Parts: sequence; C-alpha cells; structure tokens
Amino acid sequence: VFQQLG
Amino acid sequence: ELELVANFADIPLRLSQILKLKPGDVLPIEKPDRIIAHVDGVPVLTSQYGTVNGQYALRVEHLINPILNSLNEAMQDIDLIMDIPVKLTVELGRTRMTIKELLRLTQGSVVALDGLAGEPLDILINGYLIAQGEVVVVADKYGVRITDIITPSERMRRLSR
Amino acid sequence: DNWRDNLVRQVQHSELELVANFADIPLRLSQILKLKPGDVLPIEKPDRIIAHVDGVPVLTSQYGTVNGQYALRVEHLINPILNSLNEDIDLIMDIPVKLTVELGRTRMTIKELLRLTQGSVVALDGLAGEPLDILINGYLIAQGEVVVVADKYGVRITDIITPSERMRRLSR
Repeated sequence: VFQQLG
Repeated sequence: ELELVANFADIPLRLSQILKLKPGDVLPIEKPDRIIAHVDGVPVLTSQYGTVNGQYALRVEHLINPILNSLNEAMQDIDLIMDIPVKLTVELGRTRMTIKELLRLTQGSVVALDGLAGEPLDILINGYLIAQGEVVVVADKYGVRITDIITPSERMRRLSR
Repeated sequence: DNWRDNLVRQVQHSELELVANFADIPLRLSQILKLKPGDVLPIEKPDRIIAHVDGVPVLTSQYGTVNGQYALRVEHLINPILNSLNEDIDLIMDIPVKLTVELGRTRMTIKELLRLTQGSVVALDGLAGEPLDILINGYLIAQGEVVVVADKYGVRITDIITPSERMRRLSR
C-alpha cells in the first residue's frame, strides 16, 4: 500500500 | 505501447557545470510537492509520490483530460560556449502503459514506476541518460547527489548527437 | 508576533504572466547563428495550447482571435497547480538550442487567474496579424510569421538580431 514521500 | 515518465526535478545548468560534474556533487533542487507525469513530453497528470511497497509510485491527483483523450484519437569558463543552457533532468521513474490503462486512471489511482526506492534515479540531458543520482535531504533542503556519471567527453557527445 | 492573528491584509494586486506558446523547435547552435530573414521554420500546427506561468503549465486552451488580438479559450484548468499558485568545434556547433515561437502573453492577478473557467476567453497582448515573438533562453531574438504551403505550416523569420547578439542572449 502507498506511503507518501516528501 | 506508451511510456509514462515521472520527472522529479528539472535543473537548469550551463554546459560548463555539466562537464565539471563528478560523483559526490550534490545539486540543490526544490522540494517537489507535486509531480507532473509526461508522455513523449506532454503533461498528462499531476500526482503526489512515494512507494508501494518497495517500488516508487504516483498517487494521481489530477488528469489533464483534453490531452489524455487526444492520445486516444579544455576551454576557459569565460567562454560564451561554456555558458550555453543545458537542462538536466532527474526522473523519479517510468512505466510502460496502454492508452486504455492510461485512460482508466482516476484521482487516487496508485501507479507504480519501474524502479526500486533507494536505488539511484536516472539523470538525463537532452533526453539521454548520462548519470545516476540519489536524493539527499539536509535540514529539509533537498538535493540530488551524483553517484555515477559518464565522462565529460561522452557527455559532450551525447549532448550533440 | 502575536500579530498576524488579528491582522487585516491590504489589497496586494501583484501580477503574473500567462504565457502561450505557438511552437517549440529544436535547432542546433549553428542553425541559430546562421538564421536570417526569409528562413522558414517547419512547425506542425498545434491542436491546442498549454499556457504556462513561470514555465509551469496551468491550463489547456484553444486559440484564435478576439477584438483583433490573439486569444485563448480555456479548455481545461490544471486545478492543483492553479490552487498552489494562490497558496571539437563541430560538437559545439551541434549543441541543441530550443527556439520558441510565442503566440502571446498577458498579465493577470492570481484572482483573475483563479476565476478562469472552461469557456473563458483570454486576450493576449499584441495584435493579431502582427508577427510572433521568437525566443531562445527566454530572450527575444526574432520575429516570425506563420506560413503555409500545402498542409505544411512554418514560421518565416521577418526580423532577427545579429548572430553576435544571438550568441549573447543564449549565454546570458
């Protein structure tokens, strides 16, 4: 599942 | 039959800086909030970015419909030559897609890119791959550090192919 | 300080430029230095224009004329971007140089820009029928007129500065 970077 | 490129940063440099780059150099970049994905040069969506679970990926925030739907249808530094603009591109990653799968995208879609996180990003000039670089963060200022790079001579030749 | 809390902002009517490009053309440094009036630059006619603010795309648009001015008709608003605004001698001669033909540009407040919608007609400054600005490296270097022969569109140089001044622009 997508973990958001930045 | 279609390639989705995700640019991480565009770095405007002069030819002389290009030819003087060496491994270990860190190139300052703007913290990329958004990421615009392109297809043969043309923006088709904006998106946030991250991983899933070990691959880099985009979380689509906005599709640029009209474009998507139309896809469906040895020389001193004083020298002026040394000051010529060369755009340096850092790609977050790419993915090959069918127009169909592309048009099936919507806000929220998570598109994985063909590269593992933590492995160095591609760096290109004039669309040709000339180096690898890794993202570096120090006190929230971002940068790309050159890990590997072709010779200044090959840079010069790939630029003017 | 414990200040911005109770604070009422003055009207700050600072402006942006919306730029609309007719064509981008890859050329080589030699070709840039040897360009002369009468020369014709082959361009595929654009089915639409992506308008930029400071090099960032903000909208797609159709184009044409209104009040004898070049103009855009807003096709599509790239909303997040808009909302965020609101918040070896022969190698050398082969060096690529992007030459840009510019349909026109206008100054807008962010308020004006955020009010645009599918439909909005935006007039560009500079009159229709007068020649188009030609730039390299973001500097004016030439003027051009859109031409046709068969289904072949081109931009023919009407005016252009000296090669010395072109070389200079390029490196500025």
